[PDB]
Amino acid sequence: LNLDPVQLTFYAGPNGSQFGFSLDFHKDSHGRVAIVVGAPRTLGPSQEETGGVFLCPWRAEGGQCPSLLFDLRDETRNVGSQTLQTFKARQGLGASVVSWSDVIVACAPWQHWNVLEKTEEAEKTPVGSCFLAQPESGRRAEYSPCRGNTLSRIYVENDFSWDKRYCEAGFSSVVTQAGELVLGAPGGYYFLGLLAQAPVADIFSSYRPGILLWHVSSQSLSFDSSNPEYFDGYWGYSVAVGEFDGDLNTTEYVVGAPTWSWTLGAVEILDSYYQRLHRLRGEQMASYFGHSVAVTDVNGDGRHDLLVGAPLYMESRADRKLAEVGRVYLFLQPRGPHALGAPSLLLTGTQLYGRFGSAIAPLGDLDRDGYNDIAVAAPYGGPSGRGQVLVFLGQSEGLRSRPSQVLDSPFPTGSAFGFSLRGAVDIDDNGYPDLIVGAYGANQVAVYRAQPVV
Amino acid sequence: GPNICTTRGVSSCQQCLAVSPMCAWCSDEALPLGSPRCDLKENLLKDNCAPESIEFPVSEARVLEDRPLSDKGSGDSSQVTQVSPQRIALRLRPDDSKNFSIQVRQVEDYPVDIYYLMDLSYSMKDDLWSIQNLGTKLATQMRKLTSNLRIGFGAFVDKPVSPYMYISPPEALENPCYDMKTTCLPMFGYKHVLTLTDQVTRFNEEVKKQSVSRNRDAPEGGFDAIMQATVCDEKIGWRNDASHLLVFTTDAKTHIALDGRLAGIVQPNDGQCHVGSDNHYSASTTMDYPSLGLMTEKLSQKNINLIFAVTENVVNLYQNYSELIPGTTVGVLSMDSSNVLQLIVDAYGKIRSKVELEVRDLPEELSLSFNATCLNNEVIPGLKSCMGLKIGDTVSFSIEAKVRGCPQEKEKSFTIKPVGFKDSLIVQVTFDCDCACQAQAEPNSHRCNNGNGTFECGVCRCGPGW
Amino acid sequence: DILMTQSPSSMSVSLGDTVSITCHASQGISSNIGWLQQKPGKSFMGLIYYGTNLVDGVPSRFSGSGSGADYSLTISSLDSEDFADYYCVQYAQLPYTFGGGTKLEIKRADAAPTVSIFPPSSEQLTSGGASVVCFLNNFYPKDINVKWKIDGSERQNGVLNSWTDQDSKDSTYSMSSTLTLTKDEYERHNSYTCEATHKTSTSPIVKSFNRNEC
Amino acid sequence: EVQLQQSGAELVKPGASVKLSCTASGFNIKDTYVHWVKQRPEQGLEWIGRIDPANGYTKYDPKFQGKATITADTSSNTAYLQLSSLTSEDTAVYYCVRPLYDYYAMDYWGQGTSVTVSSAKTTAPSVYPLAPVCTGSSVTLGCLVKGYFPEPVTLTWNSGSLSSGVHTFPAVLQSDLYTLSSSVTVTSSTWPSQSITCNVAHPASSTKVDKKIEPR
Ligand SMILES: *[C@@H]1O[C@H](CO)[C@@H](O[C@@H]2O[C@H](CO)[C@@H](O[C@@H]3O[C@H](CO[C@H]4O[C@H](CO)[C@@H](O)[C@H](O)[C@@H]4O)[C@@H](O)[C@H](O[C@H]4O[C@H](CO)[C@@H](O)[C@H](O)[C@@H]4O)[C@@H]3O)[C@H](O)[C@H]2NC(C)=O)[C@H](O)[C@H]1NC(C)=O
Ligand SMILES: CN1CCN(C(=N)c2ccc(C3=NO[C@H](CN4CCN(CC(=O)O)CC4)C3)cc2)CC1
Ligand SMILES: *[C@@H]1O[C@H](CO)[C@@H](O[C@@H]2O[C@H](CO)[C@@H](O)[C@H](O)[C@H]2NC(C)=O)[C@H](O)[C@H]1NC(C)=O
Ligand SMILES: *[C@@H]1O[C@H](CO)[C@@H](O)[C@H](O)[C@H]1NC(C)=O
Ligand SMILES: [Ca+2]
Ligand SMILES: [Ca+2]
Ligand SMILES: [Ca+2]
Ligand SMILES: [Ca+2]
Ligand SMILES: [Ca+2]
Ligand SMILES: [Ca+2]
Ligand SMILES: [Mg+2]
Repeated sequence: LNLDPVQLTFYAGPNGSQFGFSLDFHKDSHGRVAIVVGAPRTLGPSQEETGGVFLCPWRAEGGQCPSLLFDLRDETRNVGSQTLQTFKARQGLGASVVSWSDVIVACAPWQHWNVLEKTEEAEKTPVGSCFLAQPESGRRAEYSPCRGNTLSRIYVENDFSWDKRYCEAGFSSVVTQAGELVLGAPGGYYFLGLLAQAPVADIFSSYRPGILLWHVSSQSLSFDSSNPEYFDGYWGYSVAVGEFDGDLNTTEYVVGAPTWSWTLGAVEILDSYYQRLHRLRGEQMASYFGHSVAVTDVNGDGRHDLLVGAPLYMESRADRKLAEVGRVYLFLQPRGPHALGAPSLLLTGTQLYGRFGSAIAPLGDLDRDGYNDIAVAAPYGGPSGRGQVLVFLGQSEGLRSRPSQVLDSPFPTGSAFGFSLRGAVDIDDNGYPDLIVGAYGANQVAVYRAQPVV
Repeated sequence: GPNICTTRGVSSCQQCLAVSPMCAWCSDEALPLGSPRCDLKENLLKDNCAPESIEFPVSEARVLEDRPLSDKGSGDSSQVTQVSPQRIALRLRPDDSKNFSIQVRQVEDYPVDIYYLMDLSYSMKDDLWSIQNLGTKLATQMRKLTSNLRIGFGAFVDKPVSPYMYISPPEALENPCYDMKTTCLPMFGYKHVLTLTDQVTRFNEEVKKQSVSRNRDAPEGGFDAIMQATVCDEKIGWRNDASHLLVFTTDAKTHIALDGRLAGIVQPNDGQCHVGSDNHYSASTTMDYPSLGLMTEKLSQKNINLIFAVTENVVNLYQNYSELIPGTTVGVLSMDSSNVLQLIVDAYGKIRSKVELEVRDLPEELSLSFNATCLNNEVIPGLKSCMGLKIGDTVSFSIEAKVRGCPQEKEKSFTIKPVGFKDSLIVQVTFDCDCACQAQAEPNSHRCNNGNGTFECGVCRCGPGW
Repeated sequence: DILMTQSPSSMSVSLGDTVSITCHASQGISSNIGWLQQKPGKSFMGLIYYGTNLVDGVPSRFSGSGSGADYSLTISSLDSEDFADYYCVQYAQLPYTFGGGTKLEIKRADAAPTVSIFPPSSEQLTSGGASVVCFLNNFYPKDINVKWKIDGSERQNGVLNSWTDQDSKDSTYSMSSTLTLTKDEYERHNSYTCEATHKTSTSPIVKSFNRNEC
Repeated sequence: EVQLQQSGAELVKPGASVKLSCTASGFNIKDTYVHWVKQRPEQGLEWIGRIDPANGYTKYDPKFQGKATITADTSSNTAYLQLSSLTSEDTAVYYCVRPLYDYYAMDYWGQGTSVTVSSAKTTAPSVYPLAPVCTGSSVTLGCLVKGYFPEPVTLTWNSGSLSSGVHTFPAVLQSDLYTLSSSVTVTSSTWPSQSITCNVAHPASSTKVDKKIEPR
C-alpha cells in the first residue's frame, strides 16, 4: 500500500556477477542496518567464477558496496593416508545469504569435494559449503556438514545409503532466534534432500582452518528414507522456521520439497528432531509447490501462518486450456493442537509464464493497522513481462484477495526482478518496515521505503 | 395491428431495423401522416408502400469456397481438402441469428512424420538392440495406412554437468562406464541423429551405430529434447502437410522446469532452437528444463502429437503429465522396447480417432452454438467434438451465430478449424445494420426546419452539432 | 611406517622456566601432528592437534609449532603440574606412530646417595635362599650405576634393580639393588660388596660386610 | 562432558583371549572414530587400530593383525578390543581414544585398562626383615617382600604410624613372581630403642603378615 515507488535506491555489483541473487538485512552490534548481498558468479582470483558477497551500507543514493571477503583458494590436506580436496570454482558463493545477530552466513551450494586414497576416490561432488563471518571482529568460520571420507565402492555395496555427496548444503538457509543455523540440502541422500542444523556458536568454536574434515557435535542432520515418495524430492529446496506446536520452547522447521512424490510437490512441518508434524501436498504436478515458503502471522492472533509458492501452477481456463501463471497458498494455523486444514486463500497469477509465487516475503505490518502483510514476486510478470512484486495486506480473516500495491520492475527485460525478496526491517529508521528486491539478471538491488499511509 | 416495430416509435431507418429482425422501413414520400414507416414488410405493402422504398435486410449465409472432400490424402502437392466448405459469407442484422454447417473428414492415406526420440541412458542398452530393424518393420506396417512415410531419430540422456554427470576421475568424462567393465559414450544432453526421411534403411543403420551413455540421477533430461525436436523445424524436418508423431521412449522419471538449479542453472527455457551443425543441444548446460506449459505451447504451434511410450514402472507418472498436456497419447513400453512398433500404430489410430472444432478470432458480440453428428447421423446438441472415429470417416456440425446488437466495425472474419488439421472454414461476417437510403441523404435540407436538419430515408433528422 | 624421533628423552628444569620439546619425523607430515600429556600414574590428555591448535581446556602457556618434518611443543612459565611425560603422534599416515616420549623433571642441587647394605635374613637362609640388599637413597641427579662384588670380583648374574620416581618432597631419587643367590652358593664366599658410582664423587661409594663375621 | 570409561584390569593366562571394553559417557559412540593404543614402559606407545562404530569398518597396524579385533555396539554405546592367543608381550595398558574436532586426531583418552598375562598361581609373599650389620647418627632398616602373585601389596611400618622417611620401591617381576622392597630411616636413638614392624598385606591370597626387625 504505502511503499514508495517514486524514489527508489539502487545498489549494484559487477556485470555478470548475479549481484542480488540473494540478500538479507544485517544489523551490526550497534543496531545499524545494512544489506548483505550475494553475487554467486562474482569472479575469483584465477579469473574464474566463484561467487562473492557484498555488505552494502545504507545510503539513500545507493551505489557500489564493499566486499565481504572470504577465502577462495582451493584446499588440500594429506592426512590419514588420504587426500582431502575442496574445489571452489563455480561454487556459487552467495547463492544464499542470511544474517543473524552480528553474524553473516553466505553459502556456496555447488562447492565440490573429493577424497583420494591410492587409486580409489570418494568422487568429486557438490557437498556444498557455508561461510560464516563476523564483519566487525573479522572472525571467519566454515560449515560443510556433508563432507565425508568414504570411498565410492562402499556406497555401491550398501546401495547408496546415507549418501550425502551431492547435498549442496546452503542451497537454502535460515537461522532460529536462538542462533541455530539450519541448512537445506536438496541433493542429500541421493537427491531425497536433507536438513543440517548446528548452533552458530559451536560452528565458530569447533572450526579451524586447514582441517577440512572436523566434527560439530551439537549438529543434527535429517534422515534418509527408502520410501520412493521422497525420491528426487529435493527436500530442502527451501526452508523456514516458526511456531506450530504451541510449545514456545521448541522451534519448528518448515521444509519445501517441490518435486516430492513424482513431482506432486510437498511442504512439511517438523519439530527440531525432524519428526513430521504436518504435510501439505501439492495441488498440481510440476507446479513446484514448495519452491518458496514463508512463515508469518497474517491475521493477528499470534499464531504463525504458512504461505507456500507454486510458481509453475497452471490455472484452468476456457476451452479446457491451462495457463502457467503461478499460485500462492495461505494456511492459517488453527487454535491449539490441530492439523492445518485446506488453504484459507488461493492467490493466482495473471501473466503467462509470470511465475507468481517464486518468492514470498513477510513485510511485517506495512501500513501499521495491526496485521502483518506480505509481498509476492512474479519475476517475469507484468504486462511487459519485466517482473512485478505484489503486496497483500493482512486482515482478521487472513489476507486480502487483491493486492494493495504493485511494484513494476525498474530494470530491463531479464532482470528477474523479485527472484529474491526481504522485508520486515526498517532500514532508514522512520518507523515503517521496508522492502529490498533483488534483480540478479541486472546485477542490482532495489530498495523500497515504506512511508506514512496516504 | 400494432407491433414492437410501431409501438416503439422509432425516429429513423437505422433505429427501425434495430428494434427487431422482423421490422422493415418504408422510405416512400407518399405515406400518410398517421401511418408508421416502421412495420412488418407485409403491413407496409398493405399500406401501399413503394416496393423499392422498402428497407428490409434478411440474414443469410452463402458459400464462397466449397471444394469437395478428398477421398485420398495421397498424391497432390497438398491440394487435399479435409474441411468443407472452406469459406462462407455471413450477413447478420442486429440481434438476429443465422446458421450454417461444416464437414470434417479424417482423410485416408495422409502422409505421416515419425520422429523417434530415445532415452539412451545406460538401462536402454537392450532397447537399442531390439529396434535395429524398427525402420523397416515400421515401414511395412505403416504402408497399410499411408504411402508417404518419413522417419527420423534423436537421442537424449541428461544435462552433461555435475551432479547429473560423473566428473571424476578424468577418465570418467571420456568414459562414464570406467568403474565398470565396459565402455559407453561421453554424456550428452540431446543429439539429433537422423532428419526425417522416406529412406527407412537409414533409420536402421543410424540406430546400429548408436550406443548408450551413463549418468548419476534417475530423472532424465528428455523434456529438453522434446522442446528441441519440436522447435527445430528445419533440422528435424517436419513436413507442412502431414501428421507429426513425436515418439518419446524412456524407462525413468523426467526432469522438469526449476530442477536445473541443482546444476546452478536458473535461466528460463526460451522455447527456441539451439541445435546447430554439430547436431547437439548447445544450451543444455546453460538453460533450464522447459515447463509443461511452454512445451504445450510449442507442440501446439508446430502441430506435434507427442507420444509417451514408457515402461510400466512410470506409466502412471506420464499418464498424469499427459492430462496436463492435451492431445498427448500414452502407450506401455516393454523393458526392451520390443513392442514399440505396435505401440506407435495404436497411437496413430487413437490420434486420428478424434475431431475437435476450435474457433479463432471470434468477435466479442458474436456467440456460437454447436450440434454435432458423429457415428451414423446421430445428432448431439451442445457438442463440438467427435470421438471413436476411424480413418476415412466423416462428421459434420451445425453452427448458429448470434450477434448482440450491432458492432462499430461492420465487417469482420473468424475461423473454424479442427485441432491439428491444416484446412479450415473461414467465416466472412458482415453486419448489415444500416439502410441503403442513408447513402443518399440530403444534408442541410430545406425540408427540415429551414436547413437545421438532414433529410434521409423520407424523414427529417437533427444535423451534427444539435 | 613414519618414525617419530622425539627429543630430548628428559630434561631437568625449574618452575617458571620456558622449555621446548621437539619431534622429528622421517618424512613430511604437514602439521598432521598431536601432542599429549600423561601425568605420573595417570591417563593421557590432549594438548595440541594439527600442529598448533590447542585442545579445549588447555592453558594458553602451551603452544605448538613447526612444519614439514620438524615440530616443537613449548611451555612458557612451567607450573608445578607441568612436570610429566609428553609424547608426539603423527596421523599423516596409517599406522599412526608415537614419539619416544619426554619427561620433565624437577631440577635441584646435586646430592650424594646414602648407601646401606643388608645381609640375608635368618628366615630366608633357613628356607634355602640368600638375598643381599643394597639401598641407595636420596640423591641427584638420577644417573647412577650400581656394581656388585663377591670376594672383590664383579658379579652380574642374579641382580634385581628398582628405581623410584622423583620424590615429592626433596625432589631426589632412590634405588634398590638386590643380589639373589642360593644358600649353598652364598656360603662359598665371605665378602659381599655393592659399589655406587655417582657424579657427586670420583671415588665410588662402597659398602660391604663379611659373612659369619659381625 | 566427554568421558571414555573402560573396563577393569584383566589377569589372564597365555594362549587365552580377553575382550576389553570402552563405554562412551556424555556422547554417542557413533559420532567419531574410536582408536585403541597399547602402552609399555620399554616399547612405549603403539597404535593398534581404529573403528567407525557407525558402520563397523576397521583399520589395523599390520603388527596387530591376528591378535587385535576391534568391534562396536552402538546399542550399549560401547567399543571393544579383543585380544587372542595372549603372550607375556601382550602385558600392557590399553587405551581407547577419540578426536575432539579433527576427524583424524587423538584427543580424548580413557583411563586405560591394565592387562597381565602369566601362568603364575595365586602365591603369597615371603616377608623378610632386613637389619643392618654390626654406628652413625642415622640408621636404616628394611623389608623384603619376595615371591608373590598377583599384584599389588600394601606395605607400611608400625601400622601406618611411621610414614615419613620411607622408600617403598616398585614391584619387579622375578620369574613369573613379583619381588618388592622397602627402606626406612630414623635416628640411632630410635632403634633398637623402639620396636619397628613391617606390615605387609596381600589381599589376593588374603594374608597380612607382620615381621618385627631385630638387630644382629
Ligand atoms: C497419477 O494421478 C492419479 C490421480 O490423482 C494419482 O492417484 C491418486 O493418488 C492419491 C495419493 O496416493 C490418492 O489419494 C487418496 O484417496 C483415497 C480415496 O480413494 C478412492 O477413490 C478413488 C477414485 O477416485 C479410487 O481409486 C480408490 O480406490 C478409492 O476408492 C484415500 O483413501 C486416501 O487417504 C489417505 O491418504 C491421504 C494422503 O494421500 C491422507 O491425507 C488421508 O488422511 C488418508 O490417510 C487418499 O486421500 C488418490 O486416491 C489417487 N487417485 C486415483 C484415482 O488413483 C496417482 O498417484 C498419480 N500417479 C503418479 C505417478 O503421479
Ligand atoms: C537403502 N536405501 C537405498 C535407497 N536410498 C536412497 N537414498 C537412494 C534413493 C535413490 C537412489 C537412486 N535412484 O536412481 C539412481 C540409480 N541409477 C541407476 C543407473 N542409472 C544410469 C542411467 O540411467 O544412465 C541412473 C540411476 C540412484 C539411490 C539411493 C535410501 C537407502
Ligand atoms: C442444437 O440442437 C437443438 C436441439 O437439441 C436445436 O434446437 C431446436 O431448434 C429448433 C429449430 O427450429 C427450434 O424450433 C427449437 O425451439 C429448438 N429447441 C431447443 C433449443 O430446445 C438447435 O437449433 C441446434 N443448434 C444448432 C446450431 O444447430
Ligand atoms: C439453418 O438452420 C436450419 C435449422 O436449424 C437448417 O434446416 C438449415 O439447413 C440451416 N442452414 C444451412 C445453410 O445449413
Ligand atoms: Ca514450538
Ligand atoms: Ca495466524
Ligand atoms: Ca498491515
Ligand atoms: Ca522505513
Ligand atoms: Ca532396457
Ligand atoms: Ca539424470
Ligand atoms: Mg536412465
